Amino acid sequence: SIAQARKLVEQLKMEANIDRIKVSKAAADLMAYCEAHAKEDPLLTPVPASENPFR
Amino acid sequence: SIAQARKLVEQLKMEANIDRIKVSKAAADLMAYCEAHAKEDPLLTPVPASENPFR
Amino acid sequence: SIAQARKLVEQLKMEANIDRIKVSKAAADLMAYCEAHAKEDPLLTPVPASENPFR
Amino acid sequence: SELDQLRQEAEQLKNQIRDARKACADATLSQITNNIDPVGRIQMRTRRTLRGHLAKIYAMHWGTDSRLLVSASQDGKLIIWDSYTTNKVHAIPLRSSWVMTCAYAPSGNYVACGGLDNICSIYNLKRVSRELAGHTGYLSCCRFLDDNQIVTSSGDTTCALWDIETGQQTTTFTGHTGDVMSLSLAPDTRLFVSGACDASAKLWDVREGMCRQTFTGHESDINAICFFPNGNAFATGSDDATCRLFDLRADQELMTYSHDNIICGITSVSFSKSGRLLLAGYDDFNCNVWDALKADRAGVLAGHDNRVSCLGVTDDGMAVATGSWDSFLKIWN
Amino acid sequence: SELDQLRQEAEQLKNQIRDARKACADATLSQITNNIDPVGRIQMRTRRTLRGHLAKIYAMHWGTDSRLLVSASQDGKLIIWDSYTTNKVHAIPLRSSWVMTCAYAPSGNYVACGGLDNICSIYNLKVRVSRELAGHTGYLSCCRFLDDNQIVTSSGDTTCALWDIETGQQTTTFTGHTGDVMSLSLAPDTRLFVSGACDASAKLWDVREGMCRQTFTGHESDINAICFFPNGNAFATGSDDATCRLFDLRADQELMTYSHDNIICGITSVSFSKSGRLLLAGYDDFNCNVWDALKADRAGVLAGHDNRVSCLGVTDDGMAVATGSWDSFLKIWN
Amino acid sequence: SELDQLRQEAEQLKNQIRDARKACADATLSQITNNIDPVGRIQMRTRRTLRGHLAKIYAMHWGTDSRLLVSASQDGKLIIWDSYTTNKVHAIPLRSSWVMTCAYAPSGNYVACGGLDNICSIYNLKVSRELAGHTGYLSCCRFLDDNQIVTSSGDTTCALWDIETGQQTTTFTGHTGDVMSLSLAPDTRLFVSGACDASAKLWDVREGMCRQTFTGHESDINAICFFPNGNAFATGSDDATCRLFDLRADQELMTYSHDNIICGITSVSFSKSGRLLLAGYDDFNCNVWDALKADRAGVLAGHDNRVSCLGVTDDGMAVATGSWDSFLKIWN
Amino acid sequence: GHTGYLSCCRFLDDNQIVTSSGDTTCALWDIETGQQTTTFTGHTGDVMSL
Amino acid sequence: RSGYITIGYRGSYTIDAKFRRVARITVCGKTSLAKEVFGDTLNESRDPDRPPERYTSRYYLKFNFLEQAFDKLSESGFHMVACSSTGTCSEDKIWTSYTEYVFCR
Amino acid sequence: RSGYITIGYRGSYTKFRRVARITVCGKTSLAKEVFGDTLNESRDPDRPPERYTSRYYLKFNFLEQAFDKLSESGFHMVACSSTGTCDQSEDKIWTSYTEYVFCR
Amino acid sequence: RSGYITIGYRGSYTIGDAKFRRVARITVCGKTSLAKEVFGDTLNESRDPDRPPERYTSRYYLKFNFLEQAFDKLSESGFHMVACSSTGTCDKIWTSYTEYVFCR
Amino acid sequence: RSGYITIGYRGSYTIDAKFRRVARITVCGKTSLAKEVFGDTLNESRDPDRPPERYTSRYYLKFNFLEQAFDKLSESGFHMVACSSTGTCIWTSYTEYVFCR
Amino acid sequence: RSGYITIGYRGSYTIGRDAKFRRVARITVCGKTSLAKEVFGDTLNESRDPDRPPERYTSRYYLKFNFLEQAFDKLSESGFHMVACSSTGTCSEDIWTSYTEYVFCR
Repeated sequence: SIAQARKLVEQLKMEANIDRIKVSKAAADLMAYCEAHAKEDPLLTPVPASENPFR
Repeated sequence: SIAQARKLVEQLKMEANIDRIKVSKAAADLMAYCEAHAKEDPLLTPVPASENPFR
Repeated sequence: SIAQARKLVEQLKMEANIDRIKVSKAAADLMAYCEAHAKEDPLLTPVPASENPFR
Repeated sequence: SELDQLRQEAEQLKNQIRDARKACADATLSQITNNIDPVGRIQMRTRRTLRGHLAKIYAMHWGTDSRLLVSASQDGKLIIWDSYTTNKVHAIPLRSSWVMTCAYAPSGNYVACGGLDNICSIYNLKRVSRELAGHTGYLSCCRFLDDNQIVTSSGDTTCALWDIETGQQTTTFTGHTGDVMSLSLAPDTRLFVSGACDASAKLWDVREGMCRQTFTGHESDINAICFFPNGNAFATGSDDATCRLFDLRADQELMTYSHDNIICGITSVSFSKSGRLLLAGYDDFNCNVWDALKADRAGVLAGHDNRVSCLGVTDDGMAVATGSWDSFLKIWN
Repeated sequence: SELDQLRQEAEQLKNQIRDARKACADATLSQITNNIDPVGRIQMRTRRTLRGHLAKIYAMHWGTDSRLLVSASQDGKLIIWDSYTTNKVHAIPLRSSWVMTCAYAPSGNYVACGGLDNICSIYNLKVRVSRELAGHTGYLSCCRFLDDNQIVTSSGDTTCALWDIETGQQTTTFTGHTGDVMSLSLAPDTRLFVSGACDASAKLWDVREGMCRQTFTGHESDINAICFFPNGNAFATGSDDATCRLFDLRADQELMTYSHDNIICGITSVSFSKSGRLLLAGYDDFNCNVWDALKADRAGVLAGHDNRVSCLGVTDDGMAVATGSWDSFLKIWN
Repeated sequence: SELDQLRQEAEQLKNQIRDARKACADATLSQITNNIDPVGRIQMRTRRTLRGHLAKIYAMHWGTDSRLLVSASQDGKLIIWDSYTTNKVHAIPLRSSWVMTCAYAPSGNYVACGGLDNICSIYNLKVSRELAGHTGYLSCCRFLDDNQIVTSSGDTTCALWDIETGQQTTTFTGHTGDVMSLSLAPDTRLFVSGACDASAKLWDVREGMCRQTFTGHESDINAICFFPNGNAFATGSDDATCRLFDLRADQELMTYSHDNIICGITSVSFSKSGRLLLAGYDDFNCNVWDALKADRAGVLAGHDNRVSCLGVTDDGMAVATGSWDSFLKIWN
Repeated sequence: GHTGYLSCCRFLDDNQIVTSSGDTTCALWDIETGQQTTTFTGHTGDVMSL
Repeated sequence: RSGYITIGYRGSYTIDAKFRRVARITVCGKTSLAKEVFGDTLNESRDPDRPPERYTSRYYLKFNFLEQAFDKLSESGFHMVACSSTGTCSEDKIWTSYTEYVFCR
Repeated sequence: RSGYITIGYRGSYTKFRRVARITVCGKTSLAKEVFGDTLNESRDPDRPPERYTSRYYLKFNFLEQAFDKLSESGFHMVACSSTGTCDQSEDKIWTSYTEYVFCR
Repeated sequence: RSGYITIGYRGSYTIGDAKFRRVARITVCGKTSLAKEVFGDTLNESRDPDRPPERYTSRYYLKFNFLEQAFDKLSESGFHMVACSSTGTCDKIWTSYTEYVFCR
Repeated sequence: RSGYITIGYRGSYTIDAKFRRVARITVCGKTSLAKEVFGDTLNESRDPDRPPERYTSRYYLKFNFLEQAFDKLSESGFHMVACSSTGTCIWTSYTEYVFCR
Repeated sequence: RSGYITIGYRGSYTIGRDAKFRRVARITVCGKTSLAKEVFGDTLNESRDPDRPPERYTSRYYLKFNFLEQAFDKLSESGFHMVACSSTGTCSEDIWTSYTEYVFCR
């Protein structure tokens, strides 16, 4: 009731006081991870049949 | 198109120019037919079983 | 319906002429009952297996 | 402007015909027959029950001997019945199980049938003989003129006169704007009238292949039509719950046959021999016996659990045959 | 002049009672119990699954030995179960397959049932019919044995009844409900009993004197279930309004409403625990919710059933909670 | 009133966080990845079809060896499959025919399942435990280890369980709707949960508190999956869209949607490198999304009924889809 | 590789076949290699026939 | 002095000219207004103790004529704004039809 | 003379609108006023004016002809409600009841 | 010229959910004098072409298949929509009838 | 501030003296108008964070009285413009209520 | 400018096991194509009827957004009013489909 909407407020204060980072950097960090491991992902770069258990 | 609405007209012209007769006479002739043959109609005056194929 | 609505009156009279008690006390008496017998209720305080017909 | 001129002439001509029909009506059929003693209550009873059809019976046609008849059922079978002994004379398997009509040649040598296959099949009674094609719509009805000629009606809004020998259409009858559900030949087989989905009936000249008169006043499709015995009048069954008697010489509607609490279409109509009784099959599972002159209900035939799809009356007038979707045929007397 | 006096008196008496109930309320049950340490989460589990019912189970009633129980199913059968071994004790064919209630005599010699047949049938276990109690013009919603010779029934004809089983005649007729009476619950001393009904009101009846003493309101729909608080000074009502309401006799008013958002379904049955701290309610949503009586909070839930829970029961010793449903199964929860 | 103050105060703080998120967005994921060569067309094919399930399959979870997998069907059976040989390793009858989730312990010794019975059952492969106390139905569960399992429930709370004994070591509260799915972080320190309140929440497992709350979904969130590095997660939802959220940026990076896909997403899973986002749909298909470019890279249609669950092996060699139809299919 | 259903197909020869799909694109295929040779784009709706 | 009132009936038919058969008229709305326009025709049997100005849905009419209820509302200051009918369903079938009627201010 | 009248028809067909009968329902005082001889009082021929009824129908089968008579005797369409849902060896039947509300 | 006219169509759909509204043909029903007024030569008299003005009918339809195109002709021929009723019930195919009432 | 708001309920009926039973009242429209019309009665449970001036469909009423919801709009400057019944089958029943400017 | 516009959608519901909300797959816009661009601007998705000429009626448009009252409001502030509504609804676990229509005038 009243107790419940008061805890939500105390929550939002915690949610607000956080070190935010620019999308530009976030994305840059994701994008760079993807290329690092892109050759280790068989769903992107198929493997040979001899190396494919499902063959 | 135009051929079709001209044929419909020429038809209706024929339908109009016809020798009509008065209902009074028509009905009199119909009504008299019914009584003329009322003895020849087994659905009005039932027949005997000996005279009835379906008995 | 006058005999009928007069018996209805005697009904409401009974509901009105009663010694009522404060909610504060009622609740206190219930609350004190529950704690009194709270150890005798297995649905709150589980019992030992030797005391459990079903386990 | 050129299309409007031809239309306005048509409207004026329609109004001109309207005024001529009203001037001809001095009195009504009900007035002149009021003093005629009503038929009363004429009781009929089921004298025969024809079994062995496995599906809905869509059509019936009596023979000229007032004994043999053919029936068309949606099981894909034609059965010729002997009405006296209830013996099946012939059972002819049909190549298409959708069959809306059947006809019995007056000579008794041939029988025809048709339906959604858009084909009129001529069966020799003395296996398929002729298949008459070229109709663009379904075949609603057919009637034999003789063994060499048959007149058909179709869902393509056109009727046709066929040469059975050659299998080609001789005379095509045009001018209906809707599906033609039924037709009935005149006593002399010179003329025939047809009911259709345009809520109009049309008298046709067989020889000259042109519409002479057009009868209106029906509020829905005309599913059935039958000539009055003398050939001067005809009655029409319709989805508007009413039966209407039209006279040829009077060129208008003489009488409307309807009763409260019967709110259902008429599948078939047939006159008695004298024409005093008009029989109409209805969707309400009954068959109502109408007084042709008095417009009153003289009786009812309820033997069926489903709507009565077709009627017939023998030329001698001895029996009334009903048929329905309940797969049974009943001969009433 | 005689009608004018009696009409105005009825209005004043209603207003007098309304004002007397408001003056008595200084505080609420939730306020005084707010400081009580909650029970927490006390878990139950299915210890027994009773099978062999072929249709919807409409009622259950425990025996006084906390061992035997009866069930009423719409297949037309009453089955007495041995809850320890799950053995079928008796299978009694019913003359009417429509049965809305069943009861187990405290002595264990007799069992009653009823339903749309408008008949309370007493079955002698020491199995054929013994007595047929007729005269109820409505369906039998509930019945409970006072003793071997007397049973109290409720019916859809808006009347309850006290029965003499020996003679088969109604001893005391209860005529104060204005709607179908769905349930009844006897007081601990069997002197009084409360009844829920379709008029959204509960009524306390005197068994001996046969009159309504107090009338409790506040429910927004039919009251399908009622159960006495262990000491007999309070009772809880299940209803189609999704709420359970605890009423107090001495205060003559509503103490507490038990409801939770997202629970939009009627309550078929209610029963208290032995100490009265837990109120269990069968619901149409296939669950059985365990409510904290003092704190009005949900302490747990029992969902074992594929269809709505039609009835509940708690043994007199309070060791087990038995549920029944339209899924043909009965479940004994611990 | 007092609630009106807390309402207006809570709303204002929402605007403060919204404006902080807007100031942080200088560019978008689509802008920075526009120059990245697209994945192109990666063709897959059904290499294995697992048969023997008699009813709707509601969940699947791969093993840590990328060999064994578990499946939960509504016939009341759990089947452990050998994906290489298509041999049934185990068939475990369930006491409740309604089962909404299954999980395979990382050690491979235990397997869990749950559903409308509101019970998390831990099965020993070498019933063991029934974890009760959840007031709602059990939507999802994931093993931290043999002694710990994290569950989500329709009572709006998640939970950390001690499998050995006891219950609910840490209770996670603050969701306003049914919690449909959860996915653990790579280090098992944190986990995110999607729910019917159209919001996702990042939780601390050790400290038992909500850290961040992610929004922008227009309907229930039925699925959630962590990006391989643990800094981002993708959510499937009933709004027909999949959305990638970033933890550090605390906002929505990218929306995966198509004009012709108008149906809810039951499950989401990343590929090993995270470049491909796989989503099971109610339209019987499974769409392969490019995580960086937000374009459709492919589709997997092997199923005649809606795809209920997805999984990707830890080695990333195969993608397994599961649907309401009896069959289960391994793609590659 | 077609993201929509396959509505129609016609063989050019044994090595080439042209397809249409509900993903609004047609395709020319090299059957041996299994890859699309020439992709036909520009339809704004599902392609029913070719 | 302004409000909304909702009345409706449930049709029960078994299977062809069948008239409207009205078993009972249900009255739904705020209890102060419901009493005003129909007076003592209302049968508060199901929900008789609700205080004025709190809403209800459990009232029905001692008469079985829908247009008689319509007229009483038209001459106590109400207007019809909307209508909704919801009807769906060993050898013969059973017809269940619920129709609703909304009255304004 | 403030009042109400409600008309409706029962449509059953295996295609245009086909109306079997128009039922007229309301107070019998107003029902007689707006329509003339068309009403078939057979089912309820003795109801006193100012007493409500529901058992009249129209001798004609044209729905808009009934509509027009009421709009030219001071009635207007306020609401409408359609309730339609649904024995032969092949095809079935379709019952359909719709209602029409006329005010003041 | 005060009158009522009503138009409607019948929907036919297969299920085996993006299908747009399938307008087979529009049915126009009312008095035949008004029906020609609003729609002129667009209406198709095929089923009932001999109807005299001032006599009601129900068997007309429109040579075009656009419902809102029919609505507009009546909106600027002095008609207004006062009621609507849909009757839809039902591998079998869906059959749905919807109705539209137009005033004065 | 002219806008549209739509409310509706779903009935739960099974095989008359059965009254209208409304399980939940759904509020549908733009979230700015819904706040004004219903204040604190609406339950933001299933869509707590919807921004003002952004449309929604996931709002319901803490009370179960249809005409109490109707009345609040009648003197909040709304009018009843349309209704639609969608019923099929235990019986499901969805009817809708449209409120204008 | 005088004219009529009609909007509607298809509702698919499946319930075997209410809190199920209105879920709108797509909004269909139906009327004359000149008015349709007026009220909705660039929101309209002309995907399956791009080439129709202005002043020619159509029925093959839909809205890039899935919010009924957002479509309702755009018409209320472009001079349109709601005149009628019609729903057509018909229907192991079983599925259900509901269709509703919305008429807007002048």
